[PDB]
Parts: sequence; C-alpha cells; structure tokens
Amino acid sequence: LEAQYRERERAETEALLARYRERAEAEAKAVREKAMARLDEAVALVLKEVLP
Amino acid sequence: KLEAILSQEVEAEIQALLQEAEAKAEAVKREAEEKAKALLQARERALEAQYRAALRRAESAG
Repeated sequence: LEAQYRERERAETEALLARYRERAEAEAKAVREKAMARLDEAVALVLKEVLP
Repeated sequence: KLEAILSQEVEAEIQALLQEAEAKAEAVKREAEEKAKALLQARERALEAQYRAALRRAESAG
C-alpha cells in the first residue's frame, strides 16, 4: 500500500513540474513582449533625469 | 444396558465444552479480523495525508 502511494505521488509530481516549466517560460515571455513595446517610453523617461 | 451408552452421557457434556471453545475460537478470530483491518485503516489515512502533502509541496515549488 505504501509502495503504490509513493509511486502515486511520484507519477503526478514529475508531470506537474514538467507542466509548470512550460508555463514558467510563457509567463516570462508574457512580460518581455509587453516591455519591449513600452520601451522608448522608459528610455525617454530616464534620460530627462540624468542631465541635471 | 448402559455401558457403551454410559460413555455417551459424558460424550455430550465433553462435546458441550468443546463447542463452547469453538464459540471462543470464532470470537477470537472476530476480534483479530477487526484488529488486522484497523491496522490498515490507519495505513490508508496516513498515506492519504502523505500524498496530499506531497502534491501540495510540489505545487508551491512549481
């Protein structure tokens, strides 16, 4: 009973991780693409603050 | 005459006894089935907890 309970959690706790890995890199990707299209705006904001 | 039959009046008292102890050899087995069973109800719940716990940890990690 132990044996098939330990093998129950293992065969889910690799699948769950594997799937979380797919989501981690898409949710990294989901902030990069927003940022590079709201880019000229950061640069411009910073500039007008380093000429003082 | 009772001679051989004389012995069947004992074999009937000493058959009453032997059935009273096969009414204890049943009771003993009842309690022992209800024991063996309960050791696996505890086995079931504790493992269930350790599987609830193992997936919850692995979600917070994920």
